Amino acid sequence: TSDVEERVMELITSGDVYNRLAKSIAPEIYGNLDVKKALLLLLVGGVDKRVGDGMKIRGDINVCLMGDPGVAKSQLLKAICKISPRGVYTTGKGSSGVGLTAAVMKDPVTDEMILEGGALVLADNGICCIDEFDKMDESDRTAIHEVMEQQTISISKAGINTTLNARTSILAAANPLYGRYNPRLSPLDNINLPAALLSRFDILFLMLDIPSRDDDEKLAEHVTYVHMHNKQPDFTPVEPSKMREYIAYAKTKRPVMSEAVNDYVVQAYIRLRQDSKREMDSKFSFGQATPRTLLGIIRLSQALAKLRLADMVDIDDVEEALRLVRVSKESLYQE
Amino acid sequence: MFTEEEEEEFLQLSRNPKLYEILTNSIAPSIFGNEDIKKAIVCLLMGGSKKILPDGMRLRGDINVLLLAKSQLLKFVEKVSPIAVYTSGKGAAGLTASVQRFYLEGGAMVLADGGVVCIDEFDKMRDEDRVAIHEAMEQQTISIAKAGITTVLNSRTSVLAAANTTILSRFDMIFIVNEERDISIANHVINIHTSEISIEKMKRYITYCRLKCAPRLSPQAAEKLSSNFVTIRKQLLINPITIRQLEAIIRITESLAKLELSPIAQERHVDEAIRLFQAS
Amino acid sequence: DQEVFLNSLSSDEINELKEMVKDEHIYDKLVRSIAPAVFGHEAVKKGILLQMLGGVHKSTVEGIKLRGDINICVVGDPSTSKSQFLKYVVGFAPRSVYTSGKASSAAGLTAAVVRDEDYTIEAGALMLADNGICCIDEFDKMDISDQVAIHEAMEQQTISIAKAGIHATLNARTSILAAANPVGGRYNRKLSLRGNLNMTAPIMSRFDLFFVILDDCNEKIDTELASHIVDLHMKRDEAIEPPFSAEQLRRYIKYARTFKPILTKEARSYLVEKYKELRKDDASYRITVRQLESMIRLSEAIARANCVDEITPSFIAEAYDLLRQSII
Amino acid sequence: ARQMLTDFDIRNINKLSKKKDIFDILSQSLAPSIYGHDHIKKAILLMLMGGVEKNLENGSHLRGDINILMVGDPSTAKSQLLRFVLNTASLAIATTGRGSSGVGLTAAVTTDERRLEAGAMVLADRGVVCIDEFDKMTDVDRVAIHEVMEQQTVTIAKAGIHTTLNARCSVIAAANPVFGQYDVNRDPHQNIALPDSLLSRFDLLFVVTDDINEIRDRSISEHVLRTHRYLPPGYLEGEPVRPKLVTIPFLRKYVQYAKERVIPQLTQEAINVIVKNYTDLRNDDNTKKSPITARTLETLIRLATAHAKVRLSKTVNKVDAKVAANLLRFALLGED
Amino acid sequence: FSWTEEEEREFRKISRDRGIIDKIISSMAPSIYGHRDIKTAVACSLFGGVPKNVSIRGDINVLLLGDPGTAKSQILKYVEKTAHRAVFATGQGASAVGLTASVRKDEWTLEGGALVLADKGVCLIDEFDQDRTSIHEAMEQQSISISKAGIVTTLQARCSIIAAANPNGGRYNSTLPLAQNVSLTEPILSRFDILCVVRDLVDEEADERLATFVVDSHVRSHPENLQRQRKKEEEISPIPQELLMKYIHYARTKIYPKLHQMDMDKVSRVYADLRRESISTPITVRHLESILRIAESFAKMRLSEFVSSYDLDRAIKVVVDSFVDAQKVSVRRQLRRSFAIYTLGH
Amino acid sequence: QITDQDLAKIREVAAREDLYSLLARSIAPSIYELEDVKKGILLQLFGGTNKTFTKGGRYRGDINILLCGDPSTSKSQILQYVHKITPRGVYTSGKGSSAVGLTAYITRLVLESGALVLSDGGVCCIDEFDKMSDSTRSVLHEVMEQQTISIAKAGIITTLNARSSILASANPIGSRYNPNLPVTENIDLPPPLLSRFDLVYLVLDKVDEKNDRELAKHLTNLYLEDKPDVLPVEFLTMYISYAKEHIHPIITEAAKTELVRAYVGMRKMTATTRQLESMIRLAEAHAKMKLKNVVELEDVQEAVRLIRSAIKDYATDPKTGKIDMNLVQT
DNA sequence: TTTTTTTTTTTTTTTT
Ligand SMILES: Nc1ncnc2c1ncn2[C@@H]1O[C@H](COP(=O)(O)OP(=O)(O)NP(=O)(O)O)[C@@H](O)[C@H]1O
Ligand SMILES: Nc1ncnc2c1ncn2[C@@H]1O[C@H](COP(=O)(O)OP(=O)(O)NP(=O)(O)O)[C@@H](O)[C@H]1O
Ligand SMILES: [Mg+2]
Ligand SMILES: [Mg+2]
Ligand SMILES: [Mg+2]
Ligand SMILES: [Mg+2]
Ligand SMILES: [Mg+2]
Repeated sequence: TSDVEERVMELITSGDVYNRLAKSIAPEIYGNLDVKKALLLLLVGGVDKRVGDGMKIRGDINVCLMGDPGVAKSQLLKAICKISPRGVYTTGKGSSGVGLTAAVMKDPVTDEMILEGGALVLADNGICCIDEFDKMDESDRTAIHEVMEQQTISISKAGINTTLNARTSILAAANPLYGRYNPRLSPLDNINLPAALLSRFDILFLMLDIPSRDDDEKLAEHVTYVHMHNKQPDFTPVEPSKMREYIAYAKTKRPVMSEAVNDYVVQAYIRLRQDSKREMDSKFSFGQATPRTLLGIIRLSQALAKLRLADMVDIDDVEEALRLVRVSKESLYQE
Repeated sequence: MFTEEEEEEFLQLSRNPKLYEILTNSIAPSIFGNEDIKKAIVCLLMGGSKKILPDGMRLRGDINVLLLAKSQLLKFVEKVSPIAVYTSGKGAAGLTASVQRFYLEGGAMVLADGGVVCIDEFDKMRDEDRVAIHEAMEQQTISIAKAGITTVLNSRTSVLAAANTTILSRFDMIFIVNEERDISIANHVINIHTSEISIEKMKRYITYCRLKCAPRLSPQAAEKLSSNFVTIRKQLLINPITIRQLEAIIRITESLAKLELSPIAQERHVDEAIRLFQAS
Repeated sequence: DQEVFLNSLSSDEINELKEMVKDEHIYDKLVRSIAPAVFGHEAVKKGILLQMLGGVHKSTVEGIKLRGDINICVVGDPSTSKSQFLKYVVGFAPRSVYTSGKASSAAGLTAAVVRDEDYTIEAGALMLADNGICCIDEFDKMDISDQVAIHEAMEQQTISIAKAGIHATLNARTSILAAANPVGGRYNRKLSLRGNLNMTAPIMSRFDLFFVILDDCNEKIDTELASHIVDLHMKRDEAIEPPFSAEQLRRYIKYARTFKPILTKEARSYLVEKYKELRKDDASYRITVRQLESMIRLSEAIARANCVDEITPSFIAEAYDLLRQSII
Repeated sequence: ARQMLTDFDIRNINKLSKKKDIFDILSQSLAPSIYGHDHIKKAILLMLMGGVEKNLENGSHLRGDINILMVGDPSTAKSQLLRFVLNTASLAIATTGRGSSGVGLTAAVTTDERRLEAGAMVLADRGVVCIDEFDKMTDVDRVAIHEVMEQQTVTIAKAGIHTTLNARCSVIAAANPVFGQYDVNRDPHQNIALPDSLLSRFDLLFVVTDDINEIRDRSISEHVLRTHRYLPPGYLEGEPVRPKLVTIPFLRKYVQYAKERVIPQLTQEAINVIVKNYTDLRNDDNTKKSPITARTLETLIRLATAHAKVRLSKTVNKVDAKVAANLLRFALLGED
Repeated sequence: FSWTEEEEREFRKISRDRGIIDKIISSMAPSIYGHRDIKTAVACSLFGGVPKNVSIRGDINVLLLGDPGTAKSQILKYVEKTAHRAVFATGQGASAVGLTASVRKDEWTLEGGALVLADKGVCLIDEFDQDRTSIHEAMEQQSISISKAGIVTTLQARCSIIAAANPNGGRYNSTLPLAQNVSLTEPILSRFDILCVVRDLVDEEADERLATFVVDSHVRSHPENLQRQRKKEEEISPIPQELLMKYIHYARTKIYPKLHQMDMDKVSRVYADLRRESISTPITVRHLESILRIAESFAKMRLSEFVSSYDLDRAIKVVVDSFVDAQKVSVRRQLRRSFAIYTLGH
Repeated sequence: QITDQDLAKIREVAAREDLYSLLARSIAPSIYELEDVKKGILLQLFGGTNKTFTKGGRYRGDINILLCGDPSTSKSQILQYVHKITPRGVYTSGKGSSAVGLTAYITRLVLESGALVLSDGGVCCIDEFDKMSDSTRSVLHEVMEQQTISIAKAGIITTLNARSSILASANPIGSRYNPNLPVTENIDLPPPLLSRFDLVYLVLDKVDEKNDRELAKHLTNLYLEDKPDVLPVEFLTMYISYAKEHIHPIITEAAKTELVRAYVGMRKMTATTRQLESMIRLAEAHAKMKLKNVVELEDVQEAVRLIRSAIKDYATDPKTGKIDMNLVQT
């Protein structure tokens, strides 16, 4: 409404909204700016696209944080759960793939069975935070391939034969195999996700807890402040209800592509698949790049074009979208 | 329940200077030899003493023993005790505690209380397996947090075991091991078909001790035991025995004084205690 | 009884039967006539026929019952028409009933405890088809808790209800025709039949005939077989050409069921020797005493197929041969 | 159980808190029947005081509660010392590793239309949970504990039930190493089967061991033999039942007063010692009993806040931080 | 069923040291060849021992293992037709409720199951888990207990049990001990008064001798075939099957045999001897009471109230060799080399 | 219902030389290449002929298809296209289903239809078939082979008519196709079920920059407008529904020589008896699609060629059963 | 104020 616009115009004209918004996600957590700069794109999302030829493609963005223990994976999932207008939390061990997806209840009365939506149904037009995704049983984890790409759900049990509309975004969190990342093994041996599941993530941040005499001093000087005061240490954020009032405006803008940008994202996909062809050398392999990842660049670049409130995507938004996919992997290579 | 017309006989047993051996002679009496074995059954019938300390700590009064036709001793135990239970784990109810449909079951450890449970190939017993006996037999306690069930189950009871690793931790002492016997035994069976004390006295005597006496170590018994336990550890070091065993010695030393109805234990008891323990 | 049936037929129904009873080649024509859509496997076809003719189900002076039924299992590597037999037989025999071994239960196959105005017993397949053919498809996929529901009730006959307070018992005189794949999905020529099929050995021991099928690679067979399959799709039921029509054939089978064949002393004297050969050739697992009784049964059924009141050693040679072939 | 305080008892608690080495008076008065594990009993006292739970205005939670694991040789009072904490915490729930399944340990759905049933960690929601033989849990059970120890809420998504339950307990746990006895000639991650993600949740990891030494074994043996000579005050020789130390009902009153009526704020003077320790503890190369994560910084902040509670202090001072750092370095590195 | 005033006299008349026992053992399921050892037992299990009170069982329980198609299954079905009362319970076909007891409205009540329809006579059962554990409770003293519908009570059984087993989910096997061929706990196996195992030893001239017998029974059983029935009893038993349902009963129910203590010293001398070499590479009072039960049983079998030494020799024979099967491949020859003067060294 | 003007359009279209490619590119316009996958799923919509023998059994045009392949290859999206186009049907997944709910449920005592029985006379689409339990896969054997279900449970002992063509989507045992393992060990379905399908596809994500220059330049091209030759679907579904009931192709004797010769040439090299029964049903579907009442050599050649291409049989080594990745699309 | 299978899906602990 025009009174909402009389608020967000102060933020827009104050400027640099993309970096302010990303820093404002969990000011309680130090650093991880590149990762906040991705989880923010998971709030605005890309564009859902029906084709007049009867096909439809996903607008929800999926993101994976893979990393060492005690790095604020979970502390950060629980923040997006409060910031988003509709998010829900869940965990790997506490969850059946059934109660995560939807379930057939036997005897509520009269011994006749009925269908009840799981956490991914509640996350209708919202978020599901799947915490400790590693410790989920593979028969339970393979239940989400169905929802991460094709949007819908389907069930055929005990006289109930049904679909559920179930449109939702996934924010998973996990630790590598053997509890912490091991440089002796490949990135894939550490990640330990099957390739069709890995394919469904628009980004995999490989975030790591490498010690440093400077960087751990900078961390503790922040964190001790947040115990000495409830405040963040030192910049000023936007409060959640003002953030939602911006993001829910941005989510309306449906930014279309343009030809000189299409021509550029094509070249970037060839270079990524050529790299995947040559760099199957285990110490460097993140698996093979695929058409789901081309759509990953499209969605991540449309999300950036919403946040700047654009009419159409521009090349300045593609060179940034490619950066997040890069920096995710480079967090290992930089060591 | 005892009165003046009955307990003065228990004062007469308590006076006799060969008392302990009179009990060995009257335990599974058909089974020849086996002297230190029958002695252990006695001490398990007598027990040490329960204590509750000023800091809320509790100290276990119950002995446990490991044995290696001797089934007749464990059978005889489910006769002579004030309270007892005989099972290998034939059960098929679990020995310890086990979960069903959810709801609980108390096993033979739970079902025994004061008194005794006795178990014949404790080796081949694996019916709610050895992990559950480590709590049950050491702690007097079985614990469960399964299928929304939460409870503590008491298990305030003695264990006698026979067998044939881990459970040599939990058992306090260890022991092992003619034909004319068989001819007499068969003649007993045939005659169904076609000192000299007994259960009638001995069960009632045991419960009278159990209720009316709970000894303390004299200071001079502590001097003997402390000096002994480090002498054991010095030899063990230069060539394990640990406080888990030292406490067992103490329990034994109490039960050996308890037989006399003596209010205090002395070198007299310590010497048969550490001697019986050296039969490890 | 034969008189009741021969009073039931008309003179013109009998005058058709009269000539096929007269004919010499009749037993080889009957075998050629079963399941006309299936090519080769004459041994199987011959098996099925002898099942429909049954044996003399009989009881000793000792009150024990000696079984007359014949139990056929067809085991095979895939795409070999083991199912086409079952579907032919259900579509032909009197009191037939078909059943998948997967989509079925220990109740639905035997006796079911149910309720109506208190508890009551309902029929499963072995009740809706005594004096008839109980097919069992996919028997290898049957629940192990339920393969044993049949073990109960083939050597010992006698379904025995001891549950839901309704202690009760049923005769269930019935003949099983059971298809299966070998485990892993193709026949492991190198294994025993045990472990080619995972079943309970006692259940396997009291089957009369295991026709193992192999997809024989021979080109002179497959050039014919392919032409046979294309002819069925090209010109349908004009391409099948049996010696007898099904309604002509059932009159013969129903007639033959009314003889009760008898052993010659030659036939006895031959049978003991054919048991010796079988047993010597396992020097144990598939030649128990049950295979003797099966050989009697089969010789009676052949004698019925010939419409003869007495067992000729010729038929025992013919019965023994089916048992030999079953070994592969 | 709950104590009721009075104007007399509150005088005695306040005047006692003035004493120069009060943390040593109280830590010796826990389980005095248990000999010489002095540094374990010090950490238990801080576990009973807890810390300070912070919740930020954006809903972001910060844990307030100590968790302890002690791992060791057989027959070491490692078990016996849990069996004591259970009888001196205000609210305590007992369990063991094999005595547990991860659902019965946390929460389990039940058919009643269906309900969620509270498990052992959802009980004790402001108390303590004691786990013995922790190592005998399967990893399929130990994944249940991972959710609770940092986030302090159980959450379920089974059979159409979806919920969070609060679970703000402290855990104290005990274990054997893989080899029965601790193999001191081998690395800790090879003696201890547990993953770094679980060892990162325990604030203090006490490796405790039997070691044969004449004066040690003597002094212990004398301790227990004195113990086995106790008399309940009204009883007599051979009749069955039925340098200061505080009497434990007073200790429990002290813990209750401190846990209710003081909420320490960090001085920057303490923060400099917390930071100096965290950065050098994590960056020096000497082998630790478990890897030093960014959870360990929080352990220092909580142990110093818990000691300031023992000291009945409105502010955490350099003295508290120095005791917290010495206790943490004893646990993670080795004896001083 | 039962005998009458002429048959009374006939019984003590046909009672003869000329093998009245033997004509009985020969007569168990006459249409099964060989396997006289199993016939020996089934005779004892029919005739039973005598129970004595204070706790001694008279019932003689038996188990039949074997390598299949061996007429263990059918010798049970012969007993249902031969014992006075006896109940046949297919081992897969029963609920544990159906073995035990069940509850229904009339107002509310209880009624009994298969182990309650058994009473001194013989339960017939097969196919060796809570079902199985009910037998583990019933073995000790012949009584169930229940707590259903708040009705805390016993129910008596006091019955013998005949049991058949297929071992191993397959063949029987000589390698390993008998104890291992079946999923049965040793208390079971101690309390069975005999265990028998049957093998397919493929001797060609034994096989010949089945088949002669078998096919002849097929002739004899053909509906082509009242008085010719009298020739068609055909002496396949020496005792008319018609009489055994009387003889059994008249032993059981007129004779309650008793043991001549003068000779019982030999039983004790033997029991020690047997224990000595069993222990040289395990034998119990349950193996002694088996000798004592079966010996009373055989006096029932020669219609005598006063047990005689030949019953003890027959009984010793039945019980001794059954031990020889445990461990068999290693042990047996060693056992035979001692045992041969006892089992059959008459 | 078809009017004289509608029939005139249908008869005009059937006379075109591009027809088989025109229909194939028109069943799913937004999918790039995959021409042999479209060309076989087109034939599944028409199906073969359906035949009753007065005695000797029943046989049917229900072609079963398995899309097996590595992820992000449009297996699940072709499955969406078919489910929208089929005149009746179901879409489901291998985790979403139970054996009961896939077939029929004992309700109240009464029977309720599960997914296949809800979906006779049209395509049943199973996605994620690889993730399905062996118990649920073990129910498919009779209902693919005999077009029917048989039940024997409490009260109900019965058959059901179940004339469903299955379209299955699957993913290999290691989640991306493994060229070190042989093709049968990638697919990892049991042979009695793998043999049940009429067409088996490998779709493979082979990197080829001269191809991916076109795929990305196609796929991103959708995003140039917000709501962005071929037949209109309205007419295409009509042409299929005419040909499904007004055309029934019979086998010419000139087609038999080839059907036999081809089967012998395959079975020499396994090509079990169901390969011939599938060649018949596809060769009927191709003539049916082209509006012919007779099957000919030109049709049997495509029914063969399409089977050789679908499994990449020309790229599979003649021994070992491994595949040479250089030969795949050259 | 008290129970029996048999068919079904989802949860939970128990055994090779
Ligand atoms: N001060 C003490 N120091 C050492 N041991 C003691 C002490 N006081 C009592 N104990 C004794 O030794 C045991 C203490 O060890 P405890 O904690 O119970 O076993 P644990 O170390 O957990 N061993 P375990 O259960 O076998 O792994 C008790 O059983 C007592 O017998
Ligand atoms: N010695 C024998 N004399 C006569 N018939 C025999 C003999 N041994 C076996 N049989 C026959 O072989 C079969 C034995 O069947 P059965 O008694 O059911 O075998 P079983 O092995 O005991 N069966 P089972 O317990 O189910 O495995 C019957 O057909 C008998 O007639
Ligand atoms: Mg976390
Ligand atoms: Mg078939
Ligand atoms: Mg302990
Ligand atoms: Mg038998
Ligand atoms: Mg897909």
